[PDB]
Amino acid sequence: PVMVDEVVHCLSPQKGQIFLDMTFGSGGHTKAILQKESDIVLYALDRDPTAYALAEHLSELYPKQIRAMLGQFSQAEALLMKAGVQPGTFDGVLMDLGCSSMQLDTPERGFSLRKDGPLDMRMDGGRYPDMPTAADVVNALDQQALASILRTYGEEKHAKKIASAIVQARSIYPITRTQQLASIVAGAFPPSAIYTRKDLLQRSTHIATKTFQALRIFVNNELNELYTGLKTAQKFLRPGGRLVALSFHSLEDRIVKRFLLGISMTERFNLSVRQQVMKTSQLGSDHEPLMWELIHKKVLRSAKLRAAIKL
Ligand SMILES: C[S@@+](CC[C@H](N)C(=O)[O-])C[C@H]1O[C@@H](n2cnc3c(N)ncnc32)[C@H](O)[C@@H]1O
Repeated sequence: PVMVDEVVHCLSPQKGQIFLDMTFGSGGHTKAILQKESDIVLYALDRDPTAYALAEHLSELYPKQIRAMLGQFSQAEALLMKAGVQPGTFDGVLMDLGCSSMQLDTPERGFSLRKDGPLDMRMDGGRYPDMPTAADVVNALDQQALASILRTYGEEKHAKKIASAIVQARSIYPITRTQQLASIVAGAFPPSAIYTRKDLLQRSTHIATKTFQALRIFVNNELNELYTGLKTAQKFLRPGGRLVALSFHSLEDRIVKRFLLGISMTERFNLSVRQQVMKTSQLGSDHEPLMWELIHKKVLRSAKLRAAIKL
């Protein structure tokens, strides 16, 4: 788990306090919080069934403390209200964004470039069987739409040629597997551009990394989810409570940053139907009183920790 010591330090859990871990994952951070101070109450949320079941298991060892919840950031306000949690309650809220170890290390879920699997990439697992997969997306969207997703969400300078390769490839055989898609991405580049470039095979610099990241953000609606989750975090924090967020990508970091600065960002309800249908989101992009005390910004890894005290 990322920056566990710093997370627990920034949260500073004390006796009698109440916490929300919005990204329970494998439970790494929640367990570290409990080891620091066990006389707490902690709501453990995740959109992934696999993570939620680990939170339920943990609640069997810590029945006084843990309340496990299955849901998206966008569902968290409803979940908390139905659980009786009032606004202004939490001493701390944690958001460790992105993928869990379970999502990355289970080839069948289709998140990673190491091992081949179905091009699934849905964080919700089997919860929403009609939720579009990454395979659905690359097989259905026209060339301009795919290029826009890669450019906007992946910040992929080569979005057009990669999109062109995807559309050419799918006309031969549908794109259904992660390594199949990675090979298609690499195929967009002439040999002289990539020959003997071992970095383009390395874990975090793989030639298909940005493409996979763009598809993950789109498939899981991560930018709108994040903004909604941050607003919910602020509403349910009490004054003096701490928000701690870990970002790993330029767009989500910019969203957290602007949120903590009190800068307004795009609400979908303010976009015309045409805009919501035909354009990619500008959340986190360059040209899209005091509520916080900003108490930490630290980096390791793409990791960036931002912590703030609600005023
Ligand atoms: C980086 S892992 C968190 C790891 C965790 N802190 C630990 O120690 O194991 C991110 C988790 O947040 C969840 N997640 C990502 N976006 C979400 C969203 N919009 N709503 C609810 N859960 C989300 C993922 O399913 C994943 O389990």
